[PDB]
Amino acid sequence: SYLPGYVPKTSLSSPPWPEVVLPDPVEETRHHAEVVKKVNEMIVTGQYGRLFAVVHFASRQWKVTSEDLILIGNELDLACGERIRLEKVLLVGADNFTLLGKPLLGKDLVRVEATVIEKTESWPRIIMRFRKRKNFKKKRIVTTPQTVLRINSIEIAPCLL
Amino acid sequence: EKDIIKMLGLEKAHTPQVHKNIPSVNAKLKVVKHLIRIKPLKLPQGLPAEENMSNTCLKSTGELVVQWHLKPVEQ
Amino acid sequence: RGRIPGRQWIGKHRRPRFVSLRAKQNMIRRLEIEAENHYWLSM
Amino acid sequence: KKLIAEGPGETVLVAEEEAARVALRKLYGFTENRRPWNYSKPK
Amino acid sequence: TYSPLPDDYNCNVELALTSDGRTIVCYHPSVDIPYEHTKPIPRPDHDQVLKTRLEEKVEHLEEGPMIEQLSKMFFTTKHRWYPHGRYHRCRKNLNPPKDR
Amino acid sequence: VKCTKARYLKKKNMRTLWINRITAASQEHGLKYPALIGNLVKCQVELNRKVLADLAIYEPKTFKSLAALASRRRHEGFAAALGDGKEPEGIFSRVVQYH
Amino acid sequence: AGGQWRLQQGLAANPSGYGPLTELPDWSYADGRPAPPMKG
Amino acid sequence: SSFSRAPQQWATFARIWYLLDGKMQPPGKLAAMASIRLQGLHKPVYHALSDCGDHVVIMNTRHIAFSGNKWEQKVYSSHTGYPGGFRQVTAAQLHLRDPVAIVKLAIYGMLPKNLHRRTMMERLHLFPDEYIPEDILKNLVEELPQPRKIPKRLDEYTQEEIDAFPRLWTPPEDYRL
Amino acid sequence: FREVVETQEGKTTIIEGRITATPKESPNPPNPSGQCPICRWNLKHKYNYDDVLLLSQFIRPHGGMLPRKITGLCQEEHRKIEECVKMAHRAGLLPNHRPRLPEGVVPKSKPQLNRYLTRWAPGSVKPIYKKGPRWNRVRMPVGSPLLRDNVCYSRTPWKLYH
Amino acid sequence: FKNKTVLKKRCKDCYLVKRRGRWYVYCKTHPRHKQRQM
Amino acid sequence: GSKAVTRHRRVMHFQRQKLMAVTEY
Ligand SMILES: [K+]
Ligand SMILES: [Mg+2]
Ligand SMILES: [Mg+2]
Ligand SMILES: [Zn+2]
Repeated sequence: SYLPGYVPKTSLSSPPWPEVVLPDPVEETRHHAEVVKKVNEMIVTGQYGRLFAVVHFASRQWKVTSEDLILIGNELDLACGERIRLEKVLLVGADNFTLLGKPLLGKDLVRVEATVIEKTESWPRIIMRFRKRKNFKKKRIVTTPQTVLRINSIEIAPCLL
Repeated sequence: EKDIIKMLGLEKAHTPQVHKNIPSVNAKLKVVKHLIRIKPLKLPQGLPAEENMSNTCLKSTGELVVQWHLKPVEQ
Repeated sequence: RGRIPGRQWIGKHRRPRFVSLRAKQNMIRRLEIEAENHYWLSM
Repeated sequence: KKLIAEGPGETVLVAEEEAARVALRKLYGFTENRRPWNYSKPK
Repeated sequence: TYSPLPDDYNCNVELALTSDGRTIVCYHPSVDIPYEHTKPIPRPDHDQVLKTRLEEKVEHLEEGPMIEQLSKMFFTTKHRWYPHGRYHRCRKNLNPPKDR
Repeated sequence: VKCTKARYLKKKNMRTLWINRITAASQEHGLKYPALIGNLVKCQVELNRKVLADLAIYEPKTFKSLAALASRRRHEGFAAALGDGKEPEGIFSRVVQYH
Repeated sequence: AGGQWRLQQGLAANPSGYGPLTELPDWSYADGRPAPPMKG
Repeated sequence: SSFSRAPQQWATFARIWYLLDGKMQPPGKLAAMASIRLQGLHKPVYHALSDCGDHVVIMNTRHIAFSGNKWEQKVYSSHTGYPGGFRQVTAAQLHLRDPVAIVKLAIYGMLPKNLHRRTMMERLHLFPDEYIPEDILKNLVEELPQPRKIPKRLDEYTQEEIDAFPRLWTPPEDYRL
Repeated sequence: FREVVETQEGKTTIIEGRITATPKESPNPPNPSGQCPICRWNLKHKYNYDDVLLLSQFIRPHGGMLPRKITGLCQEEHRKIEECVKMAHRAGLLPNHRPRLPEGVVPKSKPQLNRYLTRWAPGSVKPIYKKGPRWNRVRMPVGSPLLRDNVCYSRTPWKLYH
Repeated sequence: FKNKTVLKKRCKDCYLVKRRGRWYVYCKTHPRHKQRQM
Repeated sequence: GSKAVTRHRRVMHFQRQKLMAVTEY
């Protein structure tokens, strides 16, 4: 009752980590569809509250929600009061469900809109260099432009299925 | 070796430059072959046409694609 | 205890330096690149 | 035997009072998780 | 019966993909503490003629013993209980910015 | 001069802080930092340390879903390393192509 | 992290290099109008 | 969570008491997990300027186990400050004299070299035996798992495992043994 | 197994040898082409000091090792088992295989120090009063170099010197 | 004894033995053959 | 400095020491 590759049980006979068996892809494929139909049925019925989203804007990722502010370190060429849509959404999550992009979510599934409320310069930044015993010293001051956005709304649509 | 790197337009690092595979150019490459990474240029769609010059993109595989659509493949 | 006479990394009696494992791998990674460079410079 | 609210506190009386406050917010629907007020132009 | 993580402590995670395979859906509802995993709150804590008036129990303690009593009940060192000079007491911002 | 050189340290110490918080949030779910970051990239999820650390504090139910995804993709990698290519790739191991 | 795996899928080692995440525009007008091309 | 602002803050920055059993465990592994708890590196809200450390209670520090020949080889050196006041004792000598010194010295060397370290050490509670005071035993929350897996002696195996393991060789019948 | 007994009756001493029940090797070995009991059961590079069920089959009732011409082991594996038994006795995993104490001896109470992976005999080890510099540190040996080719399931190899 | 870096037997009655972590040479016939590993 | 031939084994440049370690039988 021993096969050619049978090893009596010792500390090093088998790996320490437990053996894991993944689900059958076929049986798992239809279970995934049931979870997507359940979450999609929660969006049509509006069974969700406040939403947060992770948007990629200005080479940077922001964890944003409604009626919150973000400070951008450059000029956008937009009048104060103009309403725009943030196109790249990596993640939109609720209390009971979360949607992830690969790497970006579809435009027909989430819509984030913001508004420009302030265009202003940063506070003066000191740039000074010094080297000892070399009469090396120079000072510079810079004021980077800034733009403040207010996230207006985060709404989703039932387009999963 | 510093002078050859300037002749080949390799001042800035990790900046692909295209050269011809000929003896004279290869000879300069054999002098700095320990400072560079050489890879052949592949043309799966062929040479860029005049209507594709602004739609190209050099991938990490070495292929030059003439249709950069930036959209998931429907396949 | 443990004085290295003079400056550490110069002279006759230096502080010994030993080759780690990643230092070996780092050098081998460079070699594999330049070995493939010899192949494309051959046609 | 069904959990409706749970609250923290330094004492057992403060926590029992905050739990009731948590339940009232759920009963009236004024939770933090509640969806934001809609300021969009009326359709 | 496979589960990446035990679905007992925080929430019930159920991962899923869309038909096109371009979105990862995650259904994660919160789990509630069972009633059997709790304890009951401990609510419970003569021939007298004179009403027991409230008696002050503020006993005198010297600086030393008082810092030893404070460092034991809060599990700290004696150093934070010693005072600081005027230079530092006047550098502190009494109107700091408050975020939410 | 200290204020001018401190702009390199601020960025460095932030990423050190995020990683320490991600490492702590991953051990609550029986994972290590390399197995979470490395396997989220394999699922085409491009979330940085800053966002991940914010989710571990303010969105704990979403961070456990991300750890279960990384653990699922990690187990598919082992299964593929035991096969010789015959078995197909995993459901969460597929890669979306962009032309 | 992930640089070598990205290179095996015909991608860039740094997701900032190319692809949808960086190439696509970051915003647009709420009305639907497109935004002017970004400088980079 | 829909709590009030004050309770929400009190819970997030709350101190938890952990329990560790040092029986047949190497001090370092014990000290590695006790060091992150004392600083709060197991909390996603960790910051050095936040006193977010926890309480660690280690029991059975007299029954720790060293690997190798560290009981004889390892040396703890100190100086009284006076001429001829340099002392050197082995781990065995120190352990018989102070059954909590080894674990205390291993943790004290793993904590950051700053002023906060002496505050983290007041939140560390060591007991040689399994006895623990009532007060410290009433405020426990969780028992951390032992890092090392204590192997079983040959007298601890059941008759099933002994019969499950096959015999490998056939001794001669004429051998005196 | 054989046993020897002495019976004294009437100031006359008698010595005899009696055979006893002897254990038999389990049938159907995985690798019948193996040369010693180790490769026949695919146990090469897969046992440690803590695997006492394996180690007990090659030692005597008092903790001593059995000859190699009896067990049939290879010199390479006989040396590993000889060293893994030494470390099992030192860790307290063979409490029923203790040395024979002559009549009239009561071992003294000695400091109980728990230990494992003990290469050297405790009494023959001197303390490290001078650790040395970082490049010439005096390390503390942990384990055995005879078990260096054992199957490692981690990315970090067996460290034998602390 | 005599401390030696290279132990060597000087007669047929000398015998090697490892004790106290080092090798020794003992001899009952001629006790002057005794050596200690240095 | 030191001559190329020495009575004592002369310490190598770290790059050479790494080369000798990669090129081992
Ligand atoms: K020197
Ligand atoms: Mg010097
Ligand atoms: Mg010279
Ligand atoms: Zn002799």
